[PDB]
Amino acid sequence: VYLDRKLLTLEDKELGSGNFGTVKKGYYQMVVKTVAVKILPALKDELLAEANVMQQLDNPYIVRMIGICEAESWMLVMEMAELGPLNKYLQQNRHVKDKNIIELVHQVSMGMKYLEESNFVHRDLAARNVLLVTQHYAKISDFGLSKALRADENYYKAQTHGKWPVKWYAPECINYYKFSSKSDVWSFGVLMWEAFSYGQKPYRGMKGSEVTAMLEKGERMGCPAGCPREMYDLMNLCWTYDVENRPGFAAVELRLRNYYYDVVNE
Repeated sequence: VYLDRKLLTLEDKELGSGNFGTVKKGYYQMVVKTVAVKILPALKDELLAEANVMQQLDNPYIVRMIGICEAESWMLVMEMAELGPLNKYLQQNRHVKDKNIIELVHQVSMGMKYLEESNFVHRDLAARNVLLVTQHYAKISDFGLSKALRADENYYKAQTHGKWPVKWYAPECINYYKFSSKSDVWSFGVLMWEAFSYGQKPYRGMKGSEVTAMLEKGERMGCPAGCPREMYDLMNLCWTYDVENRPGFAAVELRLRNYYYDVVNE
């Protein structure tokens, strides 16, 4: 968990950015391991809570944390996903096949099912935060807003409105500041829409308040060009307004699993 600055080599190749600072490529002497390194009072605590979350997670479809390091700045060292964010990948690879997209989103649902079973809420589940190891292997990243649910609660209640990916959030998150695995299922439906639309932003041209209003009229994003009906149906089921009737990830993962090898068989 605590790592040696001596065994880390940072390259000059930036992989990400944000309010936190920067994400750079690097090498860690184990064989050496190629790593993505998140480099940074508020920030440090957020970084440490993130690391403390990833450390508890063990699944093939979640990005693994190598550990943390206090050098020049606080730094969080993760496994590298060489093909990078899913949205960018699909934007520059417009010919990826439909079967292939189904395979990737099914993988993310296997990861989220695990997260659900582990009682963690992700709270930033978007195509940008799905990283490709190869063309056929997706992992979930960015646990910076994520929460371990208390043993007696099925949701996390935020005290104030943070800096939030509002177009990926469910009505109970916007309205009640309440975040559950089911809230992540809503996010998942948007992420699926992004994937089948080859990395286009959702609710394009629209402010957060206009999205809220659209969602309130019972309106929903249209079906992406070339997107299978069964997958748009699943999207729409993820966008069930009422948290109580919206599926969980076990249900969502099974739907995808089944449809995926219907297709694989075709």
